Amino acid sequence: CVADYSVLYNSASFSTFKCYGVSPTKLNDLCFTNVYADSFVIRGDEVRQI
Amino acid sequence: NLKPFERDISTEIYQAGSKPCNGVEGFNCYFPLQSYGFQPTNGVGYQPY
Repeated sequence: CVADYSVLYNSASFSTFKCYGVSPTKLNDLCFTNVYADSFVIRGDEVRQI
Repeated sequence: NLKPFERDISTEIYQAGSKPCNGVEGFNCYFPLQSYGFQPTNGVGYQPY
């Protein structure tokens, strides 16, 4: 599938958006064999532990 | 990226998204200089050279 990370990242609703292998601007053209989204609920105090 | 032997004193705010940042702070814009936390408890490689 084709992943529009520019629609995703420039949204205002995220209180945290942080990336570790890449600067986020690469995602618009960089390619991968698969992607996993791992999704869950925690306290706002604990978002740092992720 | 800067050219060979260019120097850059600029302190004006960087923009990291499609939306403007006509001000001092934001979610997608930043002050462009960051300090080194040079503590003596740092391991080698994280020490000042």
